[PDB]
Amino acid sequence: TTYADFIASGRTGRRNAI
Amino acid sequence: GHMGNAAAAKKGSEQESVKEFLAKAKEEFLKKWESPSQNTAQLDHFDRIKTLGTGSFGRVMLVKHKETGNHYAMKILDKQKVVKLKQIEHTLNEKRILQAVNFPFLVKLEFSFKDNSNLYMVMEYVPGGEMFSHLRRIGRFSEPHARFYAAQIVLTFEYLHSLDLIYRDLKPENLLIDQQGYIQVTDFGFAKRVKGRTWTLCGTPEYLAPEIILSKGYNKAVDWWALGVLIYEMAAGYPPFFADQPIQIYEKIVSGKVRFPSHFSSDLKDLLRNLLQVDLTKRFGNLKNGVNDIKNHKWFATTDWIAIYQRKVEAPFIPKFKPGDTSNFDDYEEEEIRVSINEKCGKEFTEF
Ligand SMILES: N#Cc1cc(-c2cccc([C@@H]3CNCCO3)c2)ccc1N
Repeated sequence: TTYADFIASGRTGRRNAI
Repeated sequence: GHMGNAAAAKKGSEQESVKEFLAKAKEEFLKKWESPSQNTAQLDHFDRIKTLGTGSFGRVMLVKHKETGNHYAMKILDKQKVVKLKQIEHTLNEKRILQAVNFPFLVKLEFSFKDNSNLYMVMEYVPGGEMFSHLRRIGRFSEPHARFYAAQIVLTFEYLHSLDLIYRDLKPENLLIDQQGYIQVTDFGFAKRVKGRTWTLCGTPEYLAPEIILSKGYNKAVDWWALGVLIYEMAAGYPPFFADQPIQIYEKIVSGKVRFPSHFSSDLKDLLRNLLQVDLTKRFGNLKNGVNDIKNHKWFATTDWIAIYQRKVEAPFIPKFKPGDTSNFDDYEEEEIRVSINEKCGKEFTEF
């Protein structure tokens, strides 16, 4: 599912700017 | 047509009143922009309590003003580290913006000052912490709840853009919730005065507009793209474009394809397709009718813009009130604040 794909991305925490 | 005479006259009058408000707000901004405030407190006016956030060039701490007992959030920047990391212009610009703007959803700089070692910006303390934490905890916000926050961002960007400021930093991590449930925007490190175009690659991968990724000159329409990303992430619980690595995120952003959860209303999907529009000649916020294409969209039909501005709408969510409670911020190791006997980098920071 999309939610599972989100978890799998490893990008569920606070995201840094470039 | 869509409106009878009474409704059309009311809408026209409201839109003309916005123009009148913004013209006055620009005049006030420009006076402070040209004559910034400096040196309005000193370090020994405050007791340090606890760290609320940390970064490469400094930290934000909860402090208490010794005489009033009021709590504030104090951003501390090490002058030598700012120079080393090439952030002089960003640091000076952030303070100059903060002392010049005035809007109910933009954090207020109460004091600023510097000493031999550091720069200090003393801002309002916003005890509800970041939207990010609440969103990840609750999972997603219902559409009315997302809309309440989105309306505040719309008005804030309408204000900032009237001043020729592009924001460039929108994401849940950068939105704080106050004790009345309203949003506070705090970080102006990427904001820039831009009447036309600019070119810097800056922002956060999930929130970057296609034209930034494609190394084009770009304008304030990148903030309207980012609004679309924010609304999507508030209402879904995850952003529209994600992947394990930024390059795969960028491929999705530029593709012109976005997919929606089945619980999104048709009105929401229509708004998002118009905000997350790769073609700049079609993106809402970038057309002849400007911000009005967004404010007059069906998804916002129940939004009383003036009542939001006046903070008269009951918020959908009030963070747990525990006045110096730090529960809605993360825990960090406490490092000392050392001030040298010798002034460092005085010339670089004259304007601060
Ligand atoms: N209250 C209050 C308050 C808090 C911050 C702040 C707290 C945590 C992290 C950060 C920075 C910048 N955005 C997210 C990345 O790290 C800022 C900034 C101003 C404030 N007036």
